[PDB]
Amino acid sequence: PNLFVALYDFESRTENTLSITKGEKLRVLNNTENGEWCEAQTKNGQGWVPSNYITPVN
Repeated sequence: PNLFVALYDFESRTENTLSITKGEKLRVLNNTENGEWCEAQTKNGQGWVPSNYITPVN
């Protein structure tokens, strides 16, 4: 899968993270070696989010 949707709201102010809202669509482009964080892209930009806060649309 390449297209995902946010499962839960996630908000962070740190650099490189991306804020996402439940139901918001996102494309995943990369992840950490530990798999706990995913690099997501939305209409708001690109940044890192918790990998267990998203789920495939497919």
